[PDB]
Amino acid sequence: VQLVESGGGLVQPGDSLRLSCAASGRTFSINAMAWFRQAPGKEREYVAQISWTGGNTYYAESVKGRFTISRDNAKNTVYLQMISLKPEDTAVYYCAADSGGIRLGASRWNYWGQGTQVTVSS
Amino acid sequence: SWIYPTVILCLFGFFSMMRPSEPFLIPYLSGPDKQLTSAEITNEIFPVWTYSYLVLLLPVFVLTDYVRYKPVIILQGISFIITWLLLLFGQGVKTMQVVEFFYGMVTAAEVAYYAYIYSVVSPEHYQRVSGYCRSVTLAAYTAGSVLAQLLVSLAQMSYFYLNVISLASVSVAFLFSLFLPMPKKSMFFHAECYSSKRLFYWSLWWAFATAGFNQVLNYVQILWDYKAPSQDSSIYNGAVEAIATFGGAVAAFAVGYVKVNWDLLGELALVVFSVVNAGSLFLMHYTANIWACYAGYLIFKSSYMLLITIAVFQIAVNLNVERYALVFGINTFIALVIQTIMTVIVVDQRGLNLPVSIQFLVYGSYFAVIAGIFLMRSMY
Ligand SMILES: Cc1ncc(C[n+]2csc(CCO)c2C)c(N)n1
Repeated sequence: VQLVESGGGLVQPGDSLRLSCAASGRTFSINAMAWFRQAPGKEREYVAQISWTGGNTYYAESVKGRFTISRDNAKNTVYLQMISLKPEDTAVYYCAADSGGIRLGASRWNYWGQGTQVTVSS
Repeated sequence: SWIYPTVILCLFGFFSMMRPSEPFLIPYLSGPDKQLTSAEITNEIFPVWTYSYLVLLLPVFVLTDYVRYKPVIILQGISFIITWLLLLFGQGVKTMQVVEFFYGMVTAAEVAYYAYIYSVVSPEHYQRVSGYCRSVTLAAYTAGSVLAQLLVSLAQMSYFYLNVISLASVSVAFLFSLFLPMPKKSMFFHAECYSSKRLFYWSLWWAFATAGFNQVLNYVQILWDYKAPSQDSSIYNGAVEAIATFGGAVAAFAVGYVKVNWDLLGELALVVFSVVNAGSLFLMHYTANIWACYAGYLIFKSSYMLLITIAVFQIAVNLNVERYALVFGINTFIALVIQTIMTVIVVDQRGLNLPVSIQFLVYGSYFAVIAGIFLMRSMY
């Protein structure tokens, strides 16, 4: 799976954004896809999750209520919809596709995206 | 002559069950190590335990007797290592379903541990020795749980460095499990009773009550994590488990000390304490205060364990040592057939898929319906 992210840009506060993730290459087995985030001078932070077989979601406590994550299995993409943005959300977002199968490893999310730049300012 | 096999059988029992990270399992799972949604644990992973436990019960019960009781003990030792080797490094949601299956072998092979001593110890020192190999397990679990809430609070040991200690504990259990003497006579292979009124009625409650007790134990740490997330507030799941285990141990001993005829005051003592288990299961669900929810678990385990002792005492008053296994082997199976029926409908993903918030209103009502039918059945 070669996840490609796009849809980043600078938005004034209170302006939403939609970020896609064109998962492709081995999309037969992707049993999850959870966007992450890495603010400047910080570490990767959980932001959302969406199961592939079903539609079960689990957002981070802080971001819940404005961030909506929706699978699009037809085209493989995963959309994160964000509303009510503020200059504290300036960060870089990463996908994380849990491919599937029996595995031994350090992180559940096998494959990772490149990164899209979100810069909330005014 | 009876001290060598029992000393090494007790050492194996103590070390295998001295697993610090039994309580800190779901806080470990749904954390930064193997982050899994609570909907991926309460409806996809945990249910598999009762499915595999049910399947691998009769085949292991029959196997334990044909091949003498020890080879199965070693198999339980090996399944202990495989279960905690995947629980350490194995990551995903599918890898955890495999872990649950291998925990079915671990728990389903426990029949060969208690039944082994009968074939190698002289028949006079059977109840004396059986007590030694049964109290060590309780002392091991209580000692392990206290250590879990002693390193996580005072020593700051991450939840990962308890599966390493747990793995070492069970890994040393499969070092004494190779040294037990090999039995030379089994019970049935290598060596109608339900018509009694008491043995059937007293087995119906044992089968039904233990069916719900196993389910409550399984989906309880989710309730604690739901009422107070482990990443936001401190969780005392080790001290609570240690106190609850000690509370049950003393309660069971108390029933073995008082001398009251559990014939005229037996049914009443099982309806009354079954109501307490129903009353103390609504508390775990209706109370927002996390401390109250701990007490609900404390009373439930202590109260229930005071009934399995009465039921076991009443079942075994005339049966021989050669009849306990196939009278306590059916009940431990019929109890699982009930659990699988309940888990499929109430919890499983393909069933109702009820979350953990509303589940305990069913278990708390499950024990309030095992009271009306065993109190409205006494009609004149
Ligand atoms: C890996 C794994 N370990 C244990 C259980 C079952 N279980 C968990 S806690 C508990 C009682 C002690 O708190 C029992 C019986 C499972 N389903 N999966």
